[PDB]
Amino acid sequence: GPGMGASQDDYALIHKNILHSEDLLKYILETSVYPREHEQLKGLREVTEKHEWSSALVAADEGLFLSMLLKLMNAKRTIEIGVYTGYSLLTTALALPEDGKITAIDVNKSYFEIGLPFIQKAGVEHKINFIESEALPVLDQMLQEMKEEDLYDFAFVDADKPNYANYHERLVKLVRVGGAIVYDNTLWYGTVAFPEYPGLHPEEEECRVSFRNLNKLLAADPRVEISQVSIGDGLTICRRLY
Amino acid sequence: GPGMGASQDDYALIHKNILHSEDLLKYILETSVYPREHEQLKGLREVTEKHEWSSALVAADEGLFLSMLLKLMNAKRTIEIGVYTGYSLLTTALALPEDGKITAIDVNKSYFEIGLPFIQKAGVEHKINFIESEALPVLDQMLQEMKEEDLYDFAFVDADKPNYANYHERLVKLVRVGGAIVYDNTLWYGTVAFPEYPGLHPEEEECRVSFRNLNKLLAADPRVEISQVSIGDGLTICRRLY
Ligand SMILES: Nc1ncnc2c1ncn2[C@@H]1O[C@H](CSCC[C@H](N)C(=O)O)[C@@H](O)[C@H]1O
Ligand SMILES: Nc1ncnc2c1ncn2[C@@H]1O[C@H](CSCC[C@H](N)C(=O)O)[C@@H](O)[C@H]1O
Ligand SMILES: [Mg+2]
Ligand SMILES: [Mg+2]
Repeated sequence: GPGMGASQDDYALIHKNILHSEDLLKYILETSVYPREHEQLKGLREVTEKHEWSSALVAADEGLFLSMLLKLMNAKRTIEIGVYTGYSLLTTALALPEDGKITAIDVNKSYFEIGLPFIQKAGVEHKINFIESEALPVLDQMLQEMKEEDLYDFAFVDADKPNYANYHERLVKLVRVGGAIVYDNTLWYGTVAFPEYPGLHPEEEECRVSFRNLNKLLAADPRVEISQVSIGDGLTICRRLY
Repeated sequence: GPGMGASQDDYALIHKNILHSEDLLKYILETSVYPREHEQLKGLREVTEKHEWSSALVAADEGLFLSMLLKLMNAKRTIEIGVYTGYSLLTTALALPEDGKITAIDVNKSYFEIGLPFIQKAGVEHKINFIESEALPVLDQMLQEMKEEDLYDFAFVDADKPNYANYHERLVKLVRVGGAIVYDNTLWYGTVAFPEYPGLHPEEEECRVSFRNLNKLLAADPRVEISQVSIGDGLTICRRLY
């Protein structure tokens, strides 16, 4: 629509961190992440750092954490909403068993094709079913076709932030009981801690209010148990109770 | 020497945090933690906040995360090293199924008896086997007696920080394959990011050096896969590979 530009350069928050020490974040990456990062994940991350929407790339220390959660809960079938160049997708495919299956949804296939060569070299492309679409229609169609035996073990939500609450209503019905839903960026550069935050691009302000709404909603939702973790840009782990 | 003894008043790092601001940490606790905190946990926390070593009390948001970790991996047998007043121990007991069993080890039972009224009121004292002892002799005796049927699903290490590497050699054999070992305070107030750090208490400087060595050791240990998480004072999750 007509109006102002919504490029990455038009944002204000991209360089802000939720950790107060830039030396600490680099320590975590250099000490505990990069030595454990897959060769193809390193290649995908380095090309993505050059991309015009590099700020959306999931943090590498969060990637190792998502892989740990997948292995500890022995997830076999997952769904990812918001693929971009596919770092968390490749992280998920490497963590799942050899017969693991992933449904990856993103409106932009061109982003996915940048990281697909690294996904192929890692030899886990067969686990991924990419759907070039808006997520909400795909989710709604799934609820009409999904049976209880094929419910997802794990869901990673990382697409358009203001739509998280809408995705939530479908995903607690598409994720198995005891499964996990992980919402990315639920701390939104730390701006969620304030009733008002000046200097924001209108889209960043929308997610500040939408995440402040979502965090209250998730803390009051009886269908799930939650855990908000201050890793990366913040994330909220949801475990379905019924 | 003789006197009033050791106080956390003599430590330099008690008022530090890894997050960007105190407001961000306060937002997480009030939005995402306190409405999800068991009443007996809040009672245990509020008494412990007035104790003379309240700086060692595990963070409340980290507690909910350990609970989520125990539930997603369906842990049944766990072991805790360092109980203090028992906030993480209570968080563990409430997360495990009704037939869950915990081996809790601490040198000080007087700290544990501060929290045992809350554990009993929660109705989960039957899951706990407290052992007042130094942890290393107990673990060593476990390795001569334990069989494969008694291996632990989960281990939480939160005791004397310089002994973590020694605990690691025992716990990679006491935790089952695919089980989790979680080491607390592996970021040590952010001091691990620096090769030198001024004005630390000798014990505080002792743990900065030991944690910089342990973080390098865990990242190179081929027996486990790791994930360092910037929650609370930083923790490292280790999943046993073989
Ligand atoms: N309505 C929508 N439905 C599905 N995907 C959407 C969407 N709106 C935006 N997206 C996609 O969601 C992505 C968010 S960036 C996600 C980053 C990725 N998960 C990683 O690990 O790095 C963008 O690529 C964008 O194309
Ligand atoms: N060598 C040792 N062996 C076993 N426990 C020890 C120990 N040295 C110290 N400890 C215990 O480890 C505890 C560390 S404080 C632990 C905090 C607690 N886990 C929580 O959830 O808040 C102290 O209470 C101390 O009594
Ligand atoms: Mg994200
Ligand atoms: Mg601790």
